[PDB]
Amino acid sequence: MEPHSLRYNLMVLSQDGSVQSGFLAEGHLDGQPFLRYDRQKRRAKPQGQWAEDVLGAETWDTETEDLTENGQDLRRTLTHIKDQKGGLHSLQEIRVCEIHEDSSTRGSRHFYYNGELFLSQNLETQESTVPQSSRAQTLAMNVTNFWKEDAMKTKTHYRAMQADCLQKLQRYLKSGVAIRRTVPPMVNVTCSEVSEGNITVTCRASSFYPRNITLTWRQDGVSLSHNTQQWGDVLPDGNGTYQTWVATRIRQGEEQRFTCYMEHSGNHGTHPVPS
Repeated sequence: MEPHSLRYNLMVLSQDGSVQSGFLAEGHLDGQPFLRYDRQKRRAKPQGQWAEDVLGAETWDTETEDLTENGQDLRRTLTHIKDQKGGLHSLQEIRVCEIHEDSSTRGSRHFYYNGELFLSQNLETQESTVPQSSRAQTLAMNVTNFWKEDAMKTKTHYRAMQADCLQKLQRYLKSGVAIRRTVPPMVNVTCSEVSEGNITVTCRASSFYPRNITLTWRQDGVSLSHNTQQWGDVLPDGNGTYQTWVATRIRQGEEQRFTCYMEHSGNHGTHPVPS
């Protein structure tokens, strides 16, 4: 429905015509922050005891080594992007990892210069996408030429980049840093619009995380034709969790035949119509 992802936000800058040392960086897992680089103490640190109490130094050592390498390359591309130039200059790289359900993966790398995109790389196919802008094409052409020669891009060491956060993504999911935020949905079935030989039944799942959920009514066991029911967007219900519902109209007296089948986070549950 929505896959697992590992995102990093890297940034280098220069405030007076001199690229500042180090860099800035953020790591988010499935939408949530877990890493934050300390430019001064030169360490990758957790963004909470949550990440602090689950991840060990082995992880922070690795992320610190990796990100630092990242920072050198970025600072080097920036030096090049200006020729001397002066004043403010900024270069950010958003890199993302994705694992879907079919186990197919995705991976991208986006580069912004002074607040504007100018290059995107699909790490799974290695094709790049430059915005159809003049200034953005000049940039892309320079930065890419510069990468192939005196090569701090190097081959498909990019294909390794993809396998790298992917391995980390899998590792972090395994460590559980993301599963602790799991909240099984509160189920609640309601009978409404009681009327002319009819009565509506509504299955409401609320206060649950993550967002991926499946809900459907069943007549004696079979899923109702996708139409004969009405679903609601998966709206943010409350305080970080989500909510949604499905409904369908039935004939008064045959409540026993209907059940609401739900699936959330690998957990399948069955809910009957109220008495």
